Amino acid sequence: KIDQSLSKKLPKGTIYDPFDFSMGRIHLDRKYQDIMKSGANPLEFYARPRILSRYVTSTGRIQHRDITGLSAKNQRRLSKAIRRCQAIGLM
Amino acid sequence: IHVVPKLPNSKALLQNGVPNILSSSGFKTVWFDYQRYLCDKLTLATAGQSLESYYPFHILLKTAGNPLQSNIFNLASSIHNNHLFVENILPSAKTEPSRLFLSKIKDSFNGSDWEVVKEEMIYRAENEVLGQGWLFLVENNEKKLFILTSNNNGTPYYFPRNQSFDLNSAISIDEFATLKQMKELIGKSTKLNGKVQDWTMPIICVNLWDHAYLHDYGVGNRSKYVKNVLDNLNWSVVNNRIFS
Amino acid sequence: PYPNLIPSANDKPYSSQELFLRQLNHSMRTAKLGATISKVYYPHKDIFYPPLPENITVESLMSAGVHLGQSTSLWRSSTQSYIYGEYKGIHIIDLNQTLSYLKRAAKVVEGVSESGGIILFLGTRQGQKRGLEEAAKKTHGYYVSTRWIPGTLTNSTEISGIWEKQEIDSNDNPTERALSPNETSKQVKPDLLVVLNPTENRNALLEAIKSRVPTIAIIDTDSEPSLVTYPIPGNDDSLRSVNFLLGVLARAGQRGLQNRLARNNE
Amino acid sequence: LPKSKSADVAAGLHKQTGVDPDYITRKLTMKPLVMKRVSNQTGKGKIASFYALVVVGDKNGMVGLGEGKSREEMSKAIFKAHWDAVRNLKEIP
Amino acid sequence: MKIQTNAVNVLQRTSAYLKSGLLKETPAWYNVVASIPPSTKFTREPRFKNPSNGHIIGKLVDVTEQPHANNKGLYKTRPNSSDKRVGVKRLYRPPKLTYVEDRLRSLFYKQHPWELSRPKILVENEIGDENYDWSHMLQIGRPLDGESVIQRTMYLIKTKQYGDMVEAYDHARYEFYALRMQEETEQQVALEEAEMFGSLFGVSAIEHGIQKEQEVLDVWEKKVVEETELMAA
Amino acid sequence: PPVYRLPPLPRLKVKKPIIRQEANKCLVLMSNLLQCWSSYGHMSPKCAGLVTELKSCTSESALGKRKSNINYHAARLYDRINGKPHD
Amino acid sequence: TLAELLGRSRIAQVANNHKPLTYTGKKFHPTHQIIETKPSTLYRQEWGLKSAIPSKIKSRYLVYNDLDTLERITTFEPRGGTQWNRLRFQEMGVPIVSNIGRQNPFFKKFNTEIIGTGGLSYSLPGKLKNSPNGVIQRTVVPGRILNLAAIGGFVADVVFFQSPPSSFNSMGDFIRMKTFLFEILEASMEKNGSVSMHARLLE
Amino acid sequence: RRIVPKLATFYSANPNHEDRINRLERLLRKYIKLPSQAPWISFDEYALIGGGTKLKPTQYTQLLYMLNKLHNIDPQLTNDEITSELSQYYKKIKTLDEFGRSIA
Ligand SMILES: [Mg+2]
Ligand SMILES: [Mg+2]
Ligand SMILES: [Mg+2]
Repeated sequence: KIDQSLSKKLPKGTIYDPFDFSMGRIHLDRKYQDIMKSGANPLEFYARPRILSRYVTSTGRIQHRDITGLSAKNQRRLSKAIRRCQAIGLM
Repeated sequence: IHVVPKLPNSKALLQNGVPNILSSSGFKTVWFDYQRYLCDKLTLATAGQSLESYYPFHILLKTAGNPLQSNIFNLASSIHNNHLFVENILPSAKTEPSRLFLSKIKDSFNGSDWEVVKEEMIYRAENEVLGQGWLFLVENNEKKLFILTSNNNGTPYYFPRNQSFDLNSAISIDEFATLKQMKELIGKSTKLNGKVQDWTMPIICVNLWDHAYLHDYGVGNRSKYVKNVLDNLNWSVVNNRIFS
Repeated sequence: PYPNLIPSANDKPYSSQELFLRQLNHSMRTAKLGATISKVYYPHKDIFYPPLPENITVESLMSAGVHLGQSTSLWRSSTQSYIYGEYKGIHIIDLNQTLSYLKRAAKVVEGVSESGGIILFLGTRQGQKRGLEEAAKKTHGYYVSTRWIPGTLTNSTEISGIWEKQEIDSNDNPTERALSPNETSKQVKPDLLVVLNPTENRNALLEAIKSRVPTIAIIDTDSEPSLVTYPIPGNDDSLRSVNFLLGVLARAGQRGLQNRLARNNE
Repeated sequence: LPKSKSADVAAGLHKQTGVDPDYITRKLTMKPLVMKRVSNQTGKGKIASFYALVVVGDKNGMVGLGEGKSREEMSKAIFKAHWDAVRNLKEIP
Repeated sequence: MKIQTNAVNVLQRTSAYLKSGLLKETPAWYNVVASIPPSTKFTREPRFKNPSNGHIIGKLVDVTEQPHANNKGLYKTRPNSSDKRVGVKRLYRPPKLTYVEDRLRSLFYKQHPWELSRPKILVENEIGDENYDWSHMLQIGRPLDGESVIQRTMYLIKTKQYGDMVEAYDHARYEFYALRMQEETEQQVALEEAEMFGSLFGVSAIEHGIQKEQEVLDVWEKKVVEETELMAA
Repeated sequence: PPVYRLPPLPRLKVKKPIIRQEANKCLVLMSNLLQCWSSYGHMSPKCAGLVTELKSCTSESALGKRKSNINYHAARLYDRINGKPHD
Repeated sequence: TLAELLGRSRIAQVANNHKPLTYTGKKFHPTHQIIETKPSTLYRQEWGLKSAIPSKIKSRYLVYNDLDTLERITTFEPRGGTQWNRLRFQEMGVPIVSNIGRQNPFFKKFNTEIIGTGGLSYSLPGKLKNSPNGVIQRTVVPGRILNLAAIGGFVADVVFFQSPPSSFNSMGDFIRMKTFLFEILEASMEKNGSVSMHARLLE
Repeated sequence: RRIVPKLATFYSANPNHEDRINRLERLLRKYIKLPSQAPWISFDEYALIGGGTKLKPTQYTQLLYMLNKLHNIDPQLTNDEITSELSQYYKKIKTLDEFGRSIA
């Protein structure tokens, strides 16, 4: 028996390579790893905490553009929407 | 791109063929057309590959071990074998067989005569190969010579692609055992390509394809053709491709 | 030939050496047999059989890969006139221009060889050495593959002080008489510096212009063309394109050397 | 075994850069323009250095400036400046 | 980098030296350099055609040259904002070379991913020596690939057998397919023949692959055991 | 994604290249033994071979067995890898 | 003109792409054009690209994205594994047929979808393959079981009569070590370009 | 007449060494196909004929490599020229007493 982290499960329809069985492949995989990105102003979602809560840390903080990975304008709109939400009861 | 080599006294050959063994038409069929066709096929196969740069013999040696790309091997084998055959044929570029060659023959075949050896070769040609093929008199790392038949594009050089007997038909027990031994030897090689060492050299190639004889000799009389070829061949060339 | 070959007994098989010899003999006579292979590029053939400046075409230059300039983002705009267009995120060097500059360069190489000048082939990149040495051999010339110690011409007496100088005929015979210690210590400056990577040895170019020596260089799409006397626009990164240009230059210089020898004989 | 300085300069130039010594000796005539004493504050102390700046020129439009420096006395610095000047000869229109 | 005066004015500088008497003897190169002068004219030269397309760079379409109504049915009666800006940088910046064939190439390899796996030698043989009649696909020096298809499509377009480009492309593709099938059949039958006549292949491709995998697996296993031991402790 | 180009630097180098070696065998054995002794009371014979193995490991010295050229590559390749504009 | 020659020439022939050379996601078909050298050309570091390629590379094949980058290095990876997968598939000799009732696309504005197979197989389904021993009914191929089975450069679904405990349970997650034989039933190809093989474990 | 450098490598860093290497390289190239099957001059010894103070360890190692490979050519197939080129780079018992005892 062995743990899941040290054995790459090649998918069903995929191609593989001799290298793909190796430790080095697994390491490489480990190294290399939404509605707001889709193209709709986040300021529609200010009555939708469920969706806005995805762009928020466990405590309640808004996530940084480095983390969330948004367009700057779109990020600022999202932030605005979140702030509106918490001004209201909902969220 | 692989193109056919210019033979000596080419115009004369075109006019006549070869004095005894092949007609003007029959020589054209075997060489001036068939060889060209083969070369074209080889070029088509190996146009953009790394094989384009290499000579036919070197291509064959590269390819021999690979099961896929057997077509390339076949073509390369044919091209080389056919030009060897033509070289053997050619009148000039009278010559007798060498003394050394005769001594080697004597050593090999239990002290028999050259005529006897020829007769044994023609018998082998008659019996062994059905359809197409080649008839070589080869020399190996043990200085003695021996007769080697191949069934279409089998090379005399590399023993796993000798193509020496047909398993399409039924085979003997001894033949099977020999095959098994060869396979074992191949497995023992232990390389990534998996290619054995072999130092077999052809001394007298003969072309048992229908591209040589069928025009002149008809569908039968292949044996007769072979005999004629043996009688009248370039001996100087043979002598040259004999000594170490 | 092969005086130490111990041949095996007639009853015994071939020895290893004897077998090798037999293989060699086969290779010489009947291996290259079945066909002949026209229209194909052998790398070595550009060094040992380069074409004359006349017979070079745009097509040959393109095949060599001379047209492939550095990159769109690594552009020295000083080189703008030489470049044809951009494609595959790479500036492509106008090759008619390249040809004309090469011819001009080739002619000057020939001229200095004819006059009996010291031609120096400078090529610091990895693969360039062998071809550079061949070129240097071809004209009775010189080369540098291992790095150019800054100040070989400007500070010649310190650097190139303890190496042997020679005397030479109107032909190229050593005429071995003793050079005086005053006669030896003078600098021996090249009459043509020809570089294969001017961007990598700026320094060499700078003393050449200080030391008052005309210079030839393979100017890529990132190199400053004003830094030497006779720039050849082209692909300095690929090894084969450089060799092709270099080999051509060597051939041009070789011709001029031959002409000089002929006129000496006359 | 053991003007003279100018001749020595000319000889040295001839070795280093293939220049005609006789021309350097005769036709070129030099002139010091600036002759500083100059210093550097080193850990050992203030280290003085003689700085010269010496125009040399054949009086037919061929002229060169040169500067030179020596910790040892100014004669050496002037020699160096002269050397530099002859290395940098220049045809003015 | 400033334009260096001193790399190309070498003979002038030496001529001055010679005149002076600083140089007693003339260099070997001096006469040669006099005969063959350097360029010394390091200009930015403008370009008026894109060579690949044959588009004109320099020209401007006028208001009088556009008489008919625009998309959204408005007549151009004035120069626009872009027609007033001095477009000199376009004359000097080198042209982006565009080909119709590039798009076809892109399409082909999208349609046929496994054609990418067929290795391609990029080291050119003499480009001048070739002479391909694209009446057919199979040329001699050239192999069979997507390129050959595309060349055939272009030939068809030129000749106007298929006036439409797409149809010509399809035709070329269909020509290619048959050839590919023939090639595939050739190799298999050659292999069969070899098997029949007692040829012996020591290492088949699949066997080779398995062997290659095996070494990697062995390497992995020892490492994996060590990692498990590490984790345990 | 957001690329981040650095300015021209004097010298690209890491100040402490880690050459992440494998952990020591003897230490591991000692940890295992410790873990075993957490269970099974003080010194029961379930960990009879483990102690012996530890002893064998730590007989000559307390540890059994006793650098990455990374900033030899950065230094080498900085000038290449720069997007520094021409001279 | 020069432009025409450039358009024709072998670098223009390689269709450009900026797909990742390192793609850790699911690989169903080749991403990049494989590019080989000859041995001679490798020996003097020439691949028919803009620049020389490092002498550290001793493999004849590679893959690339950019001829030259801002970093002053060609973006390449020295590997051509995809050709070997194709060759393995050819060797296996299981002809790909569309399981859906449709005509073979090779017979008879632009559609970017994969035309039939991507060109890994131009084999036709109707042939048999004779040998000395006889006409091969069942295609025998060695492969490795992962937990699915890796069979000659392709992962394949597997079926059996009874699940063998002796081989499996002795080494539960080291089944990859032991190579088992397989009987490949058929190969179907889905819309995404994945080859969905189906094998059967032999013992 | 013309005064001119002897070696074609003159302008390079260590010209003599480079020249020496070139001859060996040429020989290797010539007899590159000849099949292959110790007392070489020291670094200091090599310096006196070679570069002198400009001789580097890496250069010496390269030279050794060049010589060794050439030497390895099967003695039967070797040439006279090769051997000539390589020629350059070459270069009390205790007992018992009268009474059978060993003093020490
Ligand atoms: Mg460059
Ligand atoms: Mg100054
Ligand atoms: Mg400035």
